Amino acid sequence: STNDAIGYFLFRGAAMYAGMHRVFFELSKQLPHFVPKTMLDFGAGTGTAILVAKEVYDPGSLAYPLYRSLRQTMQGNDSSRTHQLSELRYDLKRLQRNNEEKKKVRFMAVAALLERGEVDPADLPEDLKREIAEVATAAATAKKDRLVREAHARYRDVVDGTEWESGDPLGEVRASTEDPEDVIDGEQGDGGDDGEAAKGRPKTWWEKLIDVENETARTRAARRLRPLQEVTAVEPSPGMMEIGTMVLHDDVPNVTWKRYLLPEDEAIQHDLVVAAYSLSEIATSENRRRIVQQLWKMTKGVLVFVEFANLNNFNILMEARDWILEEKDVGLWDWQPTIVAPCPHEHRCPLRHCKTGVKRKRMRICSTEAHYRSTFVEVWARHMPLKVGIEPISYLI
Amino acid sequence: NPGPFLDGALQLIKLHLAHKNAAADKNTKACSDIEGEFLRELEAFRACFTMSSSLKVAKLYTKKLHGALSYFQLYDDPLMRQLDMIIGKQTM
Amino acid sequence: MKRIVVPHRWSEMNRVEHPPLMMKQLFQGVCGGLRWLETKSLAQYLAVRAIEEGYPSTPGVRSLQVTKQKRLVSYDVLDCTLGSGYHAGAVLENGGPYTRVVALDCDHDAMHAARDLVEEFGGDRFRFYCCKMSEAKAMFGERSFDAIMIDGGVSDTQLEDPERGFLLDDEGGHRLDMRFGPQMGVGALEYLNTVSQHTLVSSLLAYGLLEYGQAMKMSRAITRRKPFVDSREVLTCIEQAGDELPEGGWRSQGSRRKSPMSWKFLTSLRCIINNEMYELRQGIENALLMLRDDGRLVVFSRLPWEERLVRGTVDDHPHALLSYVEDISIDDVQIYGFTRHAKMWVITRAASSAYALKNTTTLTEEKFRESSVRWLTGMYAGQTHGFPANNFTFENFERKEWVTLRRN
Amino acid sequence: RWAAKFYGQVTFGPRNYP
Amino acid sequence: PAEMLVVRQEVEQLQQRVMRAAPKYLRVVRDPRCHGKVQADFCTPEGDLVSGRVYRRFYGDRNRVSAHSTMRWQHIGGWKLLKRIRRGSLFPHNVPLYAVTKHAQIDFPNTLLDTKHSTVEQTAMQYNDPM
Amino acid sequence: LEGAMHKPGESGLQAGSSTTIAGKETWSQFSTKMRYGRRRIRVIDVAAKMSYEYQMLRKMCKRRPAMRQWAVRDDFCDMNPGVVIMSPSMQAAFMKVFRMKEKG
Amino acid sequence: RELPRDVKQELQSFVADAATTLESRVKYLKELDTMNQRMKD
RNA sequence: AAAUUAUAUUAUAUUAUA
RNA sequence: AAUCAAAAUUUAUUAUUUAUAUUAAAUAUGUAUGUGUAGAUAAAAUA
Ligand SMILES: Nc1ncnc2c1ncn2[C@@H]1O[C@H](CSCC[C@H](N)C(=O)O)[C@@H](O)[C@H]1O
Ligand SMILES: Nc1ncnc2c1ncn2[C@@H]1O[C@H](CSCC[C@H](N)C(=O)O)[C@@H](O)[C@H]1O
Ligand SMILES: [Zn+2]
Repeated sequence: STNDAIGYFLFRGAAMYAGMHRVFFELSKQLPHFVPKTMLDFGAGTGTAILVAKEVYDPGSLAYPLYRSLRQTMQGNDSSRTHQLSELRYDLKRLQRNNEEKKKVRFMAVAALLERGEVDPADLPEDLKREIAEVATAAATAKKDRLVREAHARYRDVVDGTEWESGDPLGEVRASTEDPEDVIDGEQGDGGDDGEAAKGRPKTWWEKLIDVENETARTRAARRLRPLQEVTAVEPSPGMMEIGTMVLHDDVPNVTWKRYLLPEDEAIQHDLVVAAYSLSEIATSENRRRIVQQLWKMTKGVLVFVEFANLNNFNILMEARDWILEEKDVGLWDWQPTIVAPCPHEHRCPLRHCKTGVKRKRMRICSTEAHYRSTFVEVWARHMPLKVGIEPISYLI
Repeated sequence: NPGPFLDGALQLIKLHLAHKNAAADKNTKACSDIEGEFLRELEAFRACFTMSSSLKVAKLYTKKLHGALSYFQLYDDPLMRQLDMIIGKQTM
Repeated sequence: MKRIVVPHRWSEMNRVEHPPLMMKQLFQGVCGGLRWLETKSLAQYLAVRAIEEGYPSTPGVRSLQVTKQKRLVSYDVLDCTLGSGYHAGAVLENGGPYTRVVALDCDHDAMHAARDLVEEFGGDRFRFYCCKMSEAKAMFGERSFDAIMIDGGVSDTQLEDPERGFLLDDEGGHRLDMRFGPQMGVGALEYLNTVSQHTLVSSLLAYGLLEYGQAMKMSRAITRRKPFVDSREVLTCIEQAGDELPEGGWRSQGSRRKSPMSWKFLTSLRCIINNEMYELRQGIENALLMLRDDGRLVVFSRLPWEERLVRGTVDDHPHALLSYVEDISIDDVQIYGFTRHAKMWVITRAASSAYALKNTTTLTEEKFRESSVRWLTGMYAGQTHGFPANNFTFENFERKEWVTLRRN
Repeated sequence: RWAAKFYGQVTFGPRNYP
Repeated sequence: PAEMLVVRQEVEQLQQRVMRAAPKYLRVVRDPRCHGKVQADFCTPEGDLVSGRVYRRFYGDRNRVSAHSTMRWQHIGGWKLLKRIRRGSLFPHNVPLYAVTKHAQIDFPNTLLDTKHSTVEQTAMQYNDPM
Repeated sequence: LEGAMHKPGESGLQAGSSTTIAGKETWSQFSTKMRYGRRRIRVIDVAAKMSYEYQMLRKMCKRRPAMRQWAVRDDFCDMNPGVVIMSPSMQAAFMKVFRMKEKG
Repeated sequence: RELPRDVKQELQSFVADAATTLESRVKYLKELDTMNQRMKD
């Protein structure tokens, strides 16, 4: 019900959040070039996994900024590396540069624009002042990003008392504009052959400094690498759905809330399928093997199972691992299942078949442990004030 | 059950009598500011009359509120509509 | 030199629009209020200032750098659902100048109503996005609009389409895709083919209609006979358990408790899919955040549980006050064919002391004895010293946060 | 009486187990 | 800042170098115990559960002479690593391991087995010859 | 009685000495308005805490360049992010769920 | 005059111990599970 | 709805914010 | 049953904490309740 969902989210939110950050940290380290444009979340009661994936793969488009000092915000993905490069460039400008010449150009430009707005004559007598102009419109777009970061809500520019732009109110020509930035390899032309002949030129560290220091190519690299376009969340219970919609709509826009997986729903294709703490919650009447096979059928990229560390849970996850690795020799080699983390051998798990685990329950569960800052409801319910809470999780990537 | 609806009704009746005392030759400031205060206390009075409907006090002042709203020359109003329905029930 | 014309479909040429529900009662509601009279008084204040400076007149009785000019008197209204755009056009036409409407919708087919509104006047008075009404606070923030109008249910455009579902008298097998936009999941054919018997009863009982004795009979009929390839087999099984459908179809002018079980099941299955319980509870409570001080909120309710939801929200929210409640006039039911039970809820926001007005009417002796116990035992306590609770404060900034805005 | 609250949430199959 | 951007590109190159050897590494399965030496349990990429020991000081395969200090080799041979690393993380296969014991394996999984069995039944069960 | 109602001039942790009822709220109403009013997060100082990439590269500049590859292998083999602190979006969702109902 | 029922249940939810309630309810669920397992054989 | 198992006593706590 | 210096173990540096004491403005409106940690132990009936 909704009360069960209230208590479940308030009790397990930080624990499931820490587990998802641990598994997504390992996924960002092991696969840096994986950007999941389409994400399906199976059993998404609360969108903790969707929120963690949004924080990992798109730290800049959140409503509230991340705690930049923490280790959890340094991921291996190219979008996360781009946002970390922006914050690192901010730190380099603030701390490792003692010169006030940047502030000198800043207040000179501010006073110059405030003086040319209504006082001075026009800017045509001063020749080749385009360097002020393009950095001024770039700083204006940075100011719009500053308003988005200040109000914790996009589309704030229509809220204020400025006049709206005449022409395109509905936003149709901004979405139907042919982009001149994406060029297919056959579409290039009218160039000298000596540029495409000599290969292996930008291997010097100075040319890498040129490629890092410029900010015009940053937006051009970020516009093609859209991190999360469509997110589909599956949840049958209505209370879990109506609380997860309260959770996700503040920072993850346009989430389609499916209610059930259909057997005809396996024809739609996703980049990342996350089943967090949901394989144990599948009832005994439902065939979990067909659900696991259907969840594998909807993966262009990565399928991530996350669950609590328990005996029944580890048996469920190891059976699911065996069922998916059964699908190896059935077709094309490029779509065969390979486990990235944790088990590197792809045989049966040696802890699952160890001698010591017959009479010892502790030597049975190949799991990992995440640490988090526990909330007040956990220290209210568990009688001990835990400054650091411990969540044991079993995972499968 | 206190009486702030009574204070709102007495303020509207005092404003109606102040516009009745605006029967001079021409005093545009009196008509202007009494119209402004009557509209402001009307918008403050709409919700209070909605809460205080079907009460022992509103039936005493319903005819005076209808007369004050008719003197201020505005009709096809929600308060005018509620007063018209309660007067039509009172006459039947 | 040829033109590539798109071949039309059946639903594009035979598309009908939604009739205007009420225009003169809406324009008094969604415009008029405290935010409107201070708007009209400020426009007259700028009129006597223009003749003071020396502008050309007539004989008559009385942020940052590139955004230097901000707009004048303009009255910003948010439309949660424009539909055919008649209620969105009633604000801008009758309001004349200094008014604005931002419209949202779930369906992309409401762009047709948004396109015709721009062709009359556009660029600076109309603005359209495609999103739910619950995601309005996430994309506009607090204290964003002078007024917010909320409608609910289906327009007449979606009822007649064979692809958008909602067809009961067509005599043909169409898919029961009865949802308002792509932001939801499965349709009613894929819902009833997969939902369990217990899950359907708990969702039917949440809307008040089709109570537990009757909903357990309808769910016994659905789950026992569900290979459902078309809506013809669905409407056969629904009308076999209860009575047949009413003559008006979706719009029944009869009483709510005297409505048949087939109509109660179909108007609740429409409410189960598009989540009108969640979207109206969130859309009203987010609207009281996005309103300015003394702003107006207009909600249209065509169902009895919606009248419970608006009545339960205003009495509990510590800023909401019902200005008045007006029902539909009798002339709109004949010519347009609307529901007799359609009401208009005009809710206003209070700056302060919103509970002192409600304590005049509903303050019993039992609530006074409960109030003394909650102070003695301290059950009105919250949380401040926990981990997420220390980072949360009220809307007004503190002295330690103002020095953070200077550097950041 | 905390265990009797969830009896309205059990599916109709296992509601009549003993 | 040029120092930091150059070393950022160099850390990117070194991380791209270690990611090629990353699929050959071990998995720390059980938490390591540390009393001078660090002893842990590993899943190898061969399908085995081994128990490995790591020392702080250098002991080569042929002779003990080297060009490293103790701090150098304790950063080389993963002693600081496996001291600060808990279970679920990677351990390099190029680091030498001392006194590795391969755990015995049975055919049927030990997960969801009852511990209320008798002692000789668990004895026959764990030695892959059940009753 | 005294203390049965809440005067809006007097603070909620203190108790008013007035006995009147008019112009006052019940304590359930005060609890709902205190749960309603407390939606905001305090402004985070960006400049007070430097980024983790900045401190990581600062520690890598001070290392010997022959030992930098082993530090890279040390940083890569650590799959634990540490003590996971909740994001302010996650804290906002947590408190949004916590403010919608009475504490009892 | 005694207290009404709803404030009594809310006060019992407000002031009682959480850990003892949790342990008693979890061991009650365990005892019910052992009864169900003993019935299943 | 009784018998009382109940310990009970008083004080403190957090990046106010550095 | 085949080994070796964690905190066997000592000492120091921009730096990581929890504690140590320092440590202040602010009535324009609206306002801010924990689990625990502790010392010797000398009241008792809504289930
Ligand atoms: N057979 C099934 N198919 C789809 N969802 C299911 C399911 N069985 C259970 N679930 C849902 O899976 C959810 C698991 S609770 C886990 C919540 C979410 N994964 C998170 O990490 O925050 C439950 O709310 C339940 O409603
Ligand atoms: N919760 C919601 N949020 C935004 N739009 C919604 C919505 N629920 C329904 N709609 C849309 O609103 C339309 C009907 S509203 C019907 C009346 C119409 N708004 C008018 O003024 O004339 C439907 O087409 C539907 O797509
Ligand atoms: Zn393993």
